[PDB]
Amino acid sequence: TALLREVIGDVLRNARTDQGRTLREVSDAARVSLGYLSEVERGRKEASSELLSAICDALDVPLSRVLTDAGESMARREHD
Amino acid sequence: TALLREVIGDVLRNARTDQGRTLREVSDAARVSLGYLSEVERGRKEASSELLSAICDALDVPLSRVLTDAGESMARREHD
Repeated sequence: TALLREVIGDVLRNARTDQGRTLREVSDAARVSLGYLSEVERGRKEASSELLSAICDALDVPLSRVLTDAGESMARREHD
Repeated sequence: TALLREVIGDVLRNARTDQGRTLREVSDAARVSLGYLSEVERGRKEASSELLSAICDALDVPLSRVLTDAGESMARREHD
């Protein structure tokens, strides 16, 4: 039901707000438009692997942890 | 270093060959070209969330397990 990009987006949004960073700051660092980042966080735009890595780098979060956290969230959704 | 789509692709390829299925059988079930599926498995094409879900369904593998396994693999790559 829930799509990869929605569960990934929530993980990315939580990683950003857990450092009090704005869409502007992360999008500047990742070299993407603010509106594109917002839509990725809301699960309405697919982020390329290259952009995902750029966002993880801007947030100092390992992509491994993004994937594991997304999998745990997706397992919760499947279980509900 | 390693891109999300390369680690995801290996997980998808392993899920397919662990059931002895061909690219043709999974691509027919997922309604994508054989060449597109092959390139997704090799990590050279990004799979949309919709196509990823269609591949997981064709393989009876939960997307949660694909994400967790990809995260464990990516953690190995980061650790090396």
